[PDB]
Amino acid sequence: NTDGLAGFPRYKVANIQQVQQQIKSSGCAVYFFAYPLTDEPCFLVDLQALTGQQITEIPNPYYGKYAGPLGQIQTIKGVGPNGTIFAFSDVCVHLGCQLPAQVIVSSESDPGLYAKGADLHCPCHGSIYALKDGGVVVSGPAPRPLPIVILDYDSSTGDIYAVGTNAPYFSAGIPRTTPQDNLLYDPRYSYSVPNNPSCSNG
Ligand code: FES
Ligand SMILES: [Mg+2]
Repeated sequence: NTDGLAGFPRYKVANIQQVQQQIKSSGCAVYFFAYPLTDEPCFLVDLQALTGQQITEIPNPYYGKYAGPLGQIQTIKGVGPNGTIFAFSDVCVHLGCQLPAQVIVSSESDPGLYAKGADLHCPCHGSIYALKDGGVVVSGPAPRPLPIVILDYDSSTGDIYAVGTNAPYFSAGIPRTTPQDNLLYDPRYSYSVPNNPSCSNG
């Protein structure tokens, strides 16, 4: 379908109660999915469950870098009844390693997701993405922010939908130069999607 934003599909990720039940039962604030294509891993994250902070809006660092309307988004609002659910690509934009967002860590210098800071550290070359600052790079070699998956919460049903991205994912074999290039099939994208709940302490 093209019922998402600017030519993207509208894809149901999960119901809010699936996310909340997982957080209550396991403590795991990360929820993996694939979008817009089956081989493109992403994750939802409840930034308040993760950090203890009421994070309800983060910047779009790619404003004006791509055509509108996706390029015209200034900020990304958190979704659901608490306003705190966001989503990102799970593919590092340095060299395409899959990011271990499920490995919850207590130091900034450990690969994984540093919960207190909402910082996602790639094991391959040490890129660190500041999720609560819109995925911007705060350390390491990644040349641009981690792409955000734009979400829409259906208040009638509780369902959380993925509806676009603010940027192209990592370019592996096929160049991706616009968000909508995420709709291109690249056989080099062979990444799996972790089972939920996936979190571990690392
Ligand atoms: S592939 Fe992630 S830091 Fe290089
Ligand atoms: Mg930090």
